[PDB]
Amino acid sequence: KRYVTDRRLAETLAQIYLGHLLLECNPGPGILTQALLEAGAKVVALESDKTFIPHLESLGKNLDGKLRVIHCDFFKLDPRSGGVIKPPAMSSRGLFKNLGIEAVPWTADIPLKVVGMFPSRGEKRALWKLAYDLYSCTSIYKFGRIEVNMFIGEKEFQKLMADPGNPDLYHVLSVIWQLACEIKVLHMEPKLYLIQMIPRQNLFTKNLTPMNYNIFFHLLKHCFGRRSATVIDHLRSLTPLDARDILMQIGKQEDEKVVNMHPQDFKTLFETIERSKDCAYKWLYDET
Amino acid sequence: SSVLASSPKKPVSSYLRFSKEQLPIFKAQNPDAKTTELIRRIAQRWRELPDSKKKIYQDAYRAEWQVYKEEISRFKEQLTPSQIMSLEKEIMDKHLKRKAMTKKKELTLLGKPKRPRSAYNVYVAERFQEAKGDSPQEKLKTVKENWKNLSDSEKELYIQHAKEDETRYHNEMKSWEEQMIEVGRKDLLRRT
Amino acid sequence: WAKILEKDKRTQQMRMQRLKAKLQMQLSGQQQRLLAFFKCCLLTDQLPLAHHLLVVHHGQRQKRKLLTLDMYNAVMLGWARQGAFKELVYVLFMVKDAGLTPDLLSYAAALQCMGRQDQDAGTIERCLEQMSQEGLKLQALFTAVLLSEEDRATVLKAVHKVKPTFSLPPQLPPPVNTSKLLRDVYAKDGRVSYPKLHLPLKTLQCLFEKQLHMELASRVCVVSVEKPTLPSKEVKHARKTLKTLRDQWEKALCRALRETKNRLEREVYEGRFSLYPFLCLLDEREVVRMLLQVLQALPAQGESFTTLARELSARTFSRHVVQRQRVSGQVQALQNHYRKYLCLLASDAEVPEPCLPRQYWEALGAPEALREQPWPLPVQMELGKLLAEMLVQATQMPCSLDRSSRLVPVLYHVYSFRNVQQIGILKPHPAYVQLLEKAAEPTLTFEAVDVPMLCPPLPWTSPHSGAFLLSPTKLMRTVEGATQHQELLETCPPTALHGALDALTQLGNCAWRVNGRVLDLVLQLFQAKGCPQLGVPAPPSEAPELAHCQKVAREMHSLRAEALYRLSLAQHLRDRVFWLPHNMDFRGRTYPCPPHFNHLGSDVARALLEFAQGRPLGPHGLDWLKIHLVNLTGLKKREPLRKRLAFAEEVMDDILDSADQPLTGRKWWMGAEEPWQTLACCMEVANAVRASDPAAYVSHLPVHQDGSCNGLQHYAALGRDSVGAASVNLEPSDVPQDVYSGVAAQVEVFRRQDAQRGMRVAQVLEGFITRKVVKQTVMTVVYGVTRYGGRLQIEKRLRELSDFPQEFVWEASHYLVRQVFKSLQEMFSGTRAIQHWLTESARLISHMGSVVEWVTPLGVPVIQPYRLDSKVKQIGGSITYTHNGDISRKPNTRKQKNGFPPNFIHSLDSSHMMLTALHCYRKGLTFVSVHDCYWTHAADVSVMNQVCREQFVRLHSEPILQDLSRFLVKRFCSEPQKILEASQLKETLQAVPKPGAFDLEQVKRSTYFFS
DNA sequence: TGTTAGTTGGGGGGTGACTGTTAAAAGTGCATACCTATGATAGGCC
DNA sequence: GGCCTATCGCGGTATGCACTTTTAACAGTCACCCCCCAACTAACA
Repeated sequence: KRYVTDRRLAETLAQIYLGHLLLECNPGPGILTQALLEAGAKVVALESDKTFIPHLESLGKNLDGKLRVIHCDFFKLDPRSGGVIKPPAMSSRGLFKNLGIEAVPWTADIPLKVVGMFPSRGEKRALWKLAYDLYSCTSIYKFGRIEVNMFIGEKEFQKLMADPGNPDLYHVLSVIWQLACEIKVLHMEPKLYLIQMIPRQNLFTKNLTPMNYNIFFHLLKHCFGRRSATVIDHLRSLTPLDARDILMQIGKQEDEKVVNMHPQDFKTLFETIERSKDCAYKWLYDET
Repeated sequence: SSVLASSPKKPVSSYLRFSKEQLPIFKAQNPDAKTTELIRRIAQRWRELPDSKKKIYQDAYRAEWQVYKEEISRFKEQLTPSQIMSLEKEIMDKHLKRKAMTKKKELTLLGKPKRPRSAYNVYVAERFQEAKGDSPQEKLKTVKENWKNLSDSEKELYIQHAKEDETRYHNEMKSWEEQMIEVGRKDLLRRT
Repeated sequence: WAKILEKDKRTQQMRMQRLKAKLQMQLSGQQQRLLAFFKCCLLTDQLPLAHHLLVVHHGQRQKRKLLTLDMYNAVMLGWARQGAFKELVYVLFMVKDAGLTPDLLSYAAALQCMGRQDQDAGTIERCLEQMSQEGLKLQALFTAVLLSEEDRATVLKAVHKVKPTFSLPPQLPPPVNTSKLLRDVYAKDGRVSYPKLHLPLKTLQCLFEKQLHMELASRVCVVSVEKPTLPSKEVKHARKTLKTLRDQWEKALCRALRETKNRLEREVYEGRFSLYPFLCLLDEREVVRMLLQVLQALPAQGESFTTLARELSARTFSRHVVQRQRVSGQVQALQNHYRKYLCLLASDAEVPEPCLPRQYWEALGAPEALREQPWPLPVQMELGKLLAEMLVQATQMPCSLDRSSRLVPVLYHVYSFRNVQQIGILKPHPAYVQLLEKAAEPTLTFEAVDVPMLCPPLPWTSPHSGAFLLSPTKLMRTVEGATQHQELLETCPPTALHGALDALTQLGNCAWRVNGRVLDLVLQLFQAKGCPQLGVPAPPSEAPELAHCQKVAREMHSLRAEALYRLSLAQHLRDRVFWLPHNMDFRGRTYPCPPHFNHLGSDVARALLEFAQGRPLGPHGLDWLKIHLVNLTGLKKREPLRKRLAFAEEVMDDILDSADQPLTGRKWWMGAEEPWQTLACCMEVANAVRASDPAAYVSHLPVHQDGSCNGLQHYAALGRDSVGAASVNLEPSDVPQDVYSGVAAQVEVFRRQDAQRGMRVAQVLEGFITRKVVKQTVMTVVYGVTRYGGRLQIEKRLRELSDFPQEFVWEASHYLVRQVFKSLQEMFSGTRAIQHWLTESARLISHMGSVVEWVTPLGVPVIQPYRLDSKVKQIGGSITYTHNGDISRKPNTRKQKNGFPPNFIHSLDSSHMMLTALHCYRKGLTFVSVHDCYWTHAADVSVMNQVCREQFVRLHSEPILQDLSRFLVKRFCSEPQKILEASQLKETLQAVPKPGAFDLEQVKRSTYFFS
């Protein structure tokens, strides 16, 4: 995997994160952990490789304070449709219960901060999993708007930050994450981008709720299935309502292309369809 | 207000350049010959022209194609969305007009009996020449008035000839439509 | 006026001159498309179209290479059939100009045109002498060329003009199979007593006419067993709206069909290929009716776009075959032939000499009408996409549902991304779904191929003639490797398949009827309140956080649908006698063709059916009915037969009470292991004991005799394993030997060791190792390692064990399978030797890039179809559905190696079943087969057991392992290079495990071998 | 029952074709890449 | 041979490559066709 092995980078990161409780993912050799402890941070290390645990614990014993080392793979927490049968895999409810972290309302401020690096070959998987957890208000996001800072590759970074301004890289994950969080580049290490993802307070609305996000994901995947086609073409396969009327409601013309729609255009589209009043049903969603 | 007219056009190719420069000379030396023969002799001149001479025109065409690349690039990047839409509309409409003209002119090329002449058409054809009037419109209105003032007995010959042309058109329609069936074009037959 | 008229005339004449001037001026997918187009044009008689396309292709440099001699032969045969001598000569000119060589089919076309046109004996003679100089054979024309009876007649007429004394070979003397095991089946030496049906000849002719009408219509309308209550206004309004909408869709589909045929026709006028003639193969009214039927039957949840294309393609092909036979006179010849065939089965008719249905059928004729080869897969796919897209585009409906100006498509395709690769799906409009739900249509429609036949099926005479009278049916169900298995079924000697054909014909000839009382009760529960405890699905009213409730609701709806169809067909066949034609898989296992209603179904399904022809109980019929009853109850599985009979005598009062008052009495039957079958057996026993003479009661209820772990029986027989023979009741004993109990014990000791080691799954499985769990588990490992069809059933059986933590059910099923494997291999070391021998041999055979092939002891060739990596995709404006062509590159070594032993065992049990059926038929017994179970009348259970044991001993008495080893040696150890792999392969094949001491003859004396 | 368009004839005016070659644009058949998502043994690579 | 890695109707969409058809590029003259005038009507929907 990826591990922070440079001391200078560890110090720079320590000053950035210090800028509360810090959850460090996959510390490995523990250079970043030691930099945080020297900088005065309160650290819980979620180490996926048990071989790294002793030294880290020793370092903690050097401080002998509130540092806590757990044998846990953050990217395998709470498996979807799983039987909960693994030591490295855990439940965020039990982990946070042991760490004494209490849930706060969505509107409340950031209760906890998680930092680390995406897997070198699992960036898309991790982004999708965290997206599901975020929009579903499960896992860590059951406790509030958790701030997540992660190192990511340049390709997935550009794809994540793309928009109609850069149509070739605009994708579903771009829409989901740009709507979900205010993403900001905190550091660039040659290329790896340390991205800060803070969930937006106003993500959920009267018509976009943790109860109907799945229909929105279905709409996004469906639309990006044929990115070159017209929006009305896809709408004719998603709702019995007048597709031209909806598109006009969201201020788009009939010839509007999918790649030209902004994330807020997608969100206002979904909310507009959900808002319809005089119909027995608004969506055609029926999939296992 | 036509974007297509201001769009940079493709440069003239080597041969077409040679013809564009030779044609005025051949026309000066042969003012009465038909353009057909001059273009033919110019093409033969091009075929007889040594490759080393054509190469000059080819190089000129290539440089003109580079400058055309720059011009078309800047132009396309300069067009606003509405201008792209109007250009697409002009392109589509022009294509539709091409199809309409080709199809109608085709239908005219196919030798088919003209539709039947009415008694009024017959009367206009017989009396137009002697009808007073300063223009064909005024003479046609005159023929219209004199027709409206005609009695039923004065019209008997024109109606008879109209019927006879009806039978003529019927028969010639049968024969021709059959001949079109031979050519495998049953779409031109009367529908029902 | 003569001036103007003459001007018009002159212009017209000049126009005529202008008219004179205008008149003066290695198989491949595309090759498959073109050839299919040309062959298709012969059936629609659109010869000028195909000739136009062929000429265009020939005239182009790059297109001429695409043409093939077979195509030129196709157009040539078309012109020969039309008598266009000049155009046929022109085609011969194209053939000669393209070089290449003319063939027998070409000369047959020329002879056809000369005979039809009555050419001179000089031209015919000259043609026959040019054919003689070319080296072609006169007799090879009538034999090697596929020609209709009209082509044969015309060619004969042409030949008889020059050579009047030319006679075809004397035919048709059929040859008899000389197989070791079928010898006494086909030998005339012996007293045969083939059974006859209870229906008279005229009755069988009326039923044959009914079935013929049903197949000609291609549809079956059955009254629904639903719709007990109905709203007064809602159903009326929804029905009026639905009828109007169906008229609108009918008209719109007609117009769209004509417009599409026109478009494709113009595309043929251009240099492009199109499916025009394929749409001209079937009546437009039939196409519209088929599309409307598919729309009416489309599931509310939707159907895969590709799957729907396939279905439309299959129904199109079927209706085209039916139409062709209809218009080609094959129907009349089938009527005469079948009407003569019915003499063998009818009670009031006799035949000159006794014979099997296939033998008699071939004896009467046997022209067998004509065989039509199916279309290439790309044609099927493109046609399906055409019909589907046409239906979607043509069908519109207003969105207002329950002032409907707006129009939206009735069908809309949406996308499922569950599989990482999105697949197109066709979903109906929800307003349409609610419309059909409110309408509550009281009728259901089935395909004629999906319901039982109203007359005895056609005897299986070849791998392409069988089952329903007109509709073509494959001899082997297996779709994967269908080309290989079919081509090898036609490659093997025709006599080799005699046994299988006669067995399948025998199974199909079994007359069935519905149990009125059982149907009345099952419907009474279904029509009112369902009974999940008795396998009767409950209506949606009884459906029960939200996600779980929706899941349970969907499952209950599925089961409700299946039961609706099955019980509806049962009600339709209430007062009728019907037959179920049988089919085979690649392993040889037989399965009924009608899937909805057949004896292979659940307990309810098995209880709804009984033999149409009865059999007097005799001296032991009643005892066999009681023993069968106890077996169905499952209360005395371990007890001997005498104690089962005594127990039946004990609970006789509960039997009579259960029969008389099933739902109001003591309801004892509901406690049995098979409640509905047990109840039926109680009714039969009641009728028997309450009859004046129980020995003379004509009993119709079938009695079952099952082989416990038949696979382990075959392995114990192959290796002569005494421990195995004892475990699986091959060795005689007064009490039944339960291998599941011993295996459960050994697995219990292993579980004690692993549980002592601290393993979690072994700790949680403590006290759960039961007979049923290990019965289904062993039945899994024997019948199948991997491909978790049975594994899922085991998971279900564990999930129904309330006291088990459902988190380990998956891991617990895997662990149980592994422990059963290890245990069986420990207590049955010889079995491990045979299994490892076959497995390794298959591994080495497949490792050389060749699939494992063998021949059953009855002469049936079996080939494993597991292959991978064949794909090509079309694109209709624009989904791009993929397709798996029949051309395979590499075999799947894993599936082959794991599959060889169990598949071979399948061929062994199938061969045993077939021998039992064939020999039981000679004694006049009614025999049907469900997986391992053999059924017969209570009057003949003893005789059936005798035939079973005799045929088992005879089967395994041959050197099956030796013959198989030598077979694989000859077939796969012949490659001259490399020789090393053939030396290791031979080294493993000749390592046949030595047999044990067990005396196979003891099977003849084992009472509980099959019980 | 309502809409189209082709004749009846002339005269003025806009417009495609015929003579030619060059190559840029653009329509076929095929192989390929992507998007996303989750404990034993056999094959492939070094 | 030894060690490491992937696995238990592959999906539809859209991109580069080898080929072949279509057209936009230059121009002078001659024939056409459009329109108008109104009316009439065979043909089509």
